[PDB]
Amino acid sequence: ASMTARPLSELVERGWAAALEPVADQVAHMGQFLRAEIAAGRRYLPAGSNVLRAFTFPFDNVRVLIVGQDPYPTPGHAVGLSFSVAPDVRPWPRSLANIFDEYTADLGYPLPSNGDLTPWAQRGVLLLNRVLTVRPSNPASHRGKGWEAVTECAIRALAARAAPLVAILWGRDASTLKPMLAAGNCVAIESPHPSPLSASRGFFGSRPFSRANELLVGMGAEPIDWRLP
Ligand SMILES: O=C1CC(=O)NC(=O)N1
Ligand SMILES: [Cl-]
Ligand SMILES: [Cl-]
Repeated sequence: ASMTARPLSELVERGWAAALEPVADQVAHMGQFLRAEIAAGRRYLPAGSNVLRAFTFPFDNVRVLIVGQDPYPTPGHAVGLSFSVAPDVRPWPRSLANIFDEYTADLGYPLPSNGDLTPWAQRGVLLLNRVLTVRPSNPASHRGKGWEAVTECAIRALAARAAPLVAILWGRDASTLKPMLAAGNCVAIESPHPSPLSASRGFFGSRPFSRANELLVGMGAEPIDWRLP
């Protein structure tokens, strides 16, 4: 359903609907923002029904969150899960090829068959962006338009759960969530973003997957099975 018209209880998974209650009005306001963009003749990505897709996997099952900046800017790439693409997309976006190069260097696994990250989402990884929409061809075009309050609320709610959490924060916009992760059940890994523009400043060699698993094991949580087909 549409974010302007329908309540969180309809839009997102039950635990997420309770977690996001402080931003219920703000999510409806974003639906009105997106409506105004279409009225004005501007486009947005991902598709309306995918914008909140990260919050359709169970809140109670999240062990790791990965946070990027904003969705892929090329039509046909963004699917509402950060960095993921549909299984028939080729070539992979360059950021995703960089992620997979680090995945193979860190974990020793072969390169994945395709760019679909839904196994991670189905295994306790929240695939979040700091901002949940973008105008085509214009990275960061929806920065400061109201999504930040929504993703801040999501992180605060996860951090408050009586459960371990590991956050992987890629880039500067994602790292504005670090203050909200201060509680002792939460630990944050931060690096430069995997974009070609920033990856060589510290994404490559950062070993985020193995490190997140070492942190989860030190907190007595089950490691993520990162292996993609
Ligand atoms: O281009 C992209 C895709 C994504 O989902 N997240 C990012 O930060 N960058
Ligand atoms: Cl447009
Ligand atoms: Cl950045």
